[PDB]
Amino acid sequence: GTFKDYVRDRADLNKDKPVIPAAALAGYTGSGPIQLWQFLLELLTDKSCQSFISWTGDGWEFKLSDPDEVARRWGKRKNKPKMNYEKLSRGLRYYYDKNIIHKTAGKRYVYRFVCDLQSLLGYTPEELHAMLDVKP
Amino acid sequence: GTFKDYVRDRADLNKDKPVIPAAALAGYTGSGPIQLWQFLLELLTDKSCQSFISWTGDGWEFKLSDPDEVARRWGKRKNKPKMNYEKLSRGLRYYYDKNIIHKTAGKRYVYRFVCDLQSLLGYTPEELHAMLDVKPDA
DNA sequence: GCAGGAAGTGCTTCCT
DNA sequence: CAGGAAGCACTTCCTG
Repeated sequence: GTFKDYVRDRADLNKDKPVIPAAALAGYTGSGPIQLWQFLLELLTDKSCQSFISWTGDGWEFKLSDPDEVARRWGKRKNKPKMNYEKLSRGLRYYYDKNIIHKTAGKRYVYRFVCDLQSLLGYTPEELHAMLDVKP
Repeated sequence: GTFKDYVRDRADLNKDKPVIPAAALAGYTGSGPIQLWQFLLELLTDKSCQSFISWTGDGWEFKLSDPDEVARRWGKRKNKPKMNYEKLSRGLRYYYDKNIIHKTAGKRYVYRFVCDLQSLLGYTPEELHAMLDVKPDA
């Protein structure tokens, strides 16, 4: 073990940041403004967020342990004080048809990315789970 | 001078900071995502941009001495590599009815905020001209 | 170039 | 928590 490695290891974050920052992806995609899912994706790639939202451990399956908090952030990111899970949800509903994210029937505040993320990001759920230290 | 002094002294600096940053305005008003007018307003209060965009010295009237650049920066802002004044001018054309901006008749690339920024921003056009050493056109 | 109609984009609002 | 249906602020096109 040398300083070379030390830097290498610290390279993979440890630092204080989200594996896939929304803005960045929006730039690599050129999708213009930031979209809901992109926002979430960053949430789910930042260990600091795992408290109110995280993955279930099953593929692109994730859960919103504390919606109100998520909706708080989403709204605050697009300067929308009157934001809430009620509205935020509606945004998600529009993702069903578009095949971007779907709902886990039977479970509340449980959804799953259905789009081809592995090929877009170049990361597999497990890689992410590992990096994020997902429990289940 | 104590510490707060030493702080304010060195903190007094911006040099590159625009008087009205679009995001902050969006924030204070909760207008949601940044909007083109709030954007242009940012650049007009950013001395650095006087090159391609600046005030005419009259009220809130201004000009785009170099559309193209403005277009590109704005395109960059919202991730729109295809942006150009041609499309951006469209945006601006929907403010005429919303009574936000209004194009000064008989001139090219010359519009004029017509909403009530004074009340909103707390500054008067003249105060801002001063802060930006603006030189009237003829 | 600049005034607008027209259609699409993506959430954000409203409401049944 | 769901939809259906409007809004809103542009982004893209096209016409004159």
